[PDB]
Amino acid sequence: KKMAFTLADRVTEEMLADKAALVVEVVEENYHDAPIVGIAVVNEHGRFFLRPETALADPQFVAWLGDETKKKSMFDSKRAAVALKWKGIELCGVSFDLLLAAYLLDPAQGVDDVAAAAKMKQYEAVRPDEAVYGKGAKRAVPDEPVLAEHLVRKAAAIWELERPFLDELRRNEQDRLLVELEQPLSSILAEMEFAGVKVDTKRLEQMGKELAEQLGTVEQRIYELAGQEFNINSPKQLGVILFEKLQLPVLKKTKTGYSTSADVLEKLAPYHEIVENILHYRQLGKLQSTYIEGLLKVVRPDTKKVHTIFNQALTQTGRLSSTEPNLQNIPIRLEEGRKIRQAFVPSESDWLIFAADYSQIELRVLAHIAEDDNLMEAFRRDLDIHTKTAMDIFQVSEDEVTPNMRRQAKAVNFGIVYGISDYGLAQNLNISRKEAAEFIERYFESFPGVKRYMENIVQEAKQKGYVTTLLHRRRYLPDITSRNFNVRSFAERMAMNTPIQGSAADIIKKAMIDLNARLKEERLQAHLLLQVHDELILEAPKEEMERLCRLVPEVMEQAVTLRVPLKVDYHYGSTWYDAK
DNA sequence: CATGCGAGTCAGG
DNA sequence: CCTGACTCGCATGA
Ligand SMILES: OC[C@@H]1O[C@](CO)(O[C@H]2O[C@H](CO)[C@@H](O)[C@H](O)[C@H]2O)[C@@H](O)[C@@H]1O
Ligand SMILES: OC[C@H]1O[C@@](CO)(O[C@H]2O[C@H](CO)[C@@H](O)[C@H](O)[C@H]2O)[C@H](O)[C@H]1O
Ligand SMILES: [Mg+2]
Repeated sequence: KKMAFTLADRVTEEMLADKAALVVEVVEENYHDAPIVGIAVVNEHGRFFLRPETALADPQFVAWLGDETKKKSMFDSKRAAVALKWKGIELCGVSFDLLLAAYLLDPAQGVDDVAAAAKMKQYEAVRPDEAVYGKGAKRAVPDEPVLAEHLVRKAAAIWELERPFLDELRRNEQDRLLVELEQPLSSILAEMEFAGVKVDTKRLEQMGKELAEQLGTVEQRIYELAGQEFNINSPKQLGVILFEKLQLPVLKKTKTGYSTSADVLEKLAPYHEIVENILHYRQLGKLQSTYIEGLLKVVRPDTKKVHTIFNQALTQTGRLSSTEPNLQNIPIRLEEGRKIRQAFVPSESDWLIFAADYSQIELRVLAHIAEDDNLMEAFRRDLDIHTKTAMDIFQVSEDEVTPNMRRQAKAVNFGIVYGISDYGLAQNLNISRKEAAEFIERYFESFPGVKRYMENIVQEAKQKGYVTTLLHRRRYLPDITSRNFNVRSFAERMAMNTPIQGSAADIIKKAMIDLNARLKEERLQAHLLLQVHDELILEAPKEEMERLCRLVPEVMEQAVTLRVPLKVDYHYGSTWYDAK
């Protein structure tokens, strides 16, 4: 049965009630400077559909949109807020976001549209967006009649589902997480995405030029060493050259054939000169295709900025993700790749990039949650945690710790967080299970509180069916009861890791909210540009750097109070590369 | 041919 | 281990 609604030709007062479900539809995946194809409003007076050209030109409607006292319930309000920012219109008063509500209730559900969130509460009187708009090449906005009914049905679903969702969040003790953390954060991410990051395209194009030269040279050397030309970028073709023509040993296989991953190649290097060259080719090729060409493809030519989109409702841990471009994985480990950061510059003359990052926030969080006396004391002394871990597991003094000892202790720490097992650490340390197991055993002997936490959290996940973070985010782990060792083991590692990675995500999100309020109170022009899991990147006038050096670290360090101090390091410079 | 996606790979925290 | 993007190449549609 069709849903009744008014297809309005003009805005009326009853459409501007102080409480309503609102839909501002942006069909394009990337909503930056994208079209708004329709608007739907559902409130106590009825259901309405408005053409965007009409609504967005109406002074009363625009005022209503920007009035914080007029409350709106939506799905993915960031999408609408950003689409509206590009049109110079402010969206305020969003008191409920169904996408974020659904995400907090169960990140694993993968809610990507109103229909999916609605199905969680047995509401199915709304179609999935994909069914209405089609996919990819066939994607298209349907005729007004079909479009209007769909938007009205989505607004109707939001109108009906708000209460049930808030009720469950309340029962889960997640009501404040939604209202005081995720929703306010959504507005901050919208501002960051809209601001964008300026790119020195001339710089990137030059790096690409010289990179192309080097690739050409290495490519030729590889053909020479192989005795023939082939597609180096083809694992299948490369596998034939290495394991058949050159007879290199096969130490690892993939589900489909020979493995040619960097890990395997490093072990084969001593057998043939072609290996080192392939690894070098892989490094430069990655930079060229992904960080030079790929980046240049998404830079807006009129502003020379990239406008990422942060997915706030995707990860099972509470972390954000970044797309088009992904600004959370720009090279930094190797110097050649790190230079790519010289292309990310301040958006204004005489401005600088400021970057602040938490020092070992995940391990500090673990010290707090597990209440491990040894680990807490370590951070209270602000010790080098890897050297300290080495001292304890190997039973040696500080000056007796060798570089390799610290390297292995660091690997244990890198893993301990991710609940890593004997077979997981072994690969990273290129050792055996029995040995790796003894390392973990030694770690627990030194950090008994951590061992107790790992045992207790797994039992809790089994008992409750989920684990939680410091700010009450949750993750259900149904596989925790599986009778399949591998499946159960993974769930166990997730039970151990989620409260750690998840609580660290909670902390930085809270820091972002606190920071934005502080920047406004101080009327600084400085603003957030990016978040990379445990670090915040801002840009500001050079005349604000000294103030930011004291302000940003303090706000980040004071976001939450743990049993151990939080420590933040910071740097600033002319480019993101220099902010080191 | 065009479109699209699983596999393999590798970048970050 | 949490993510996203790029290549290649078998697969399939309009
Ligand atoms: O001593 C703890 C005791 O063992 C428990 C099993 O009986 O088991 C937990 O840990 C093992 C791995 O060590 C997993 O295989 C089980 O699934 C997990 O429940 C627990 O029930 C009890 O407290
Ligand atoms: O939090 C984001 C929210 O949007 C969804 C809707 O399906 O993602 C859409 O937009 C992003 C950014 O452009 C794309 O990467 C996705 O492909 C597109 O579906 C996501 O599922 C939901 O959580
Ligand atoms: Mg750090």
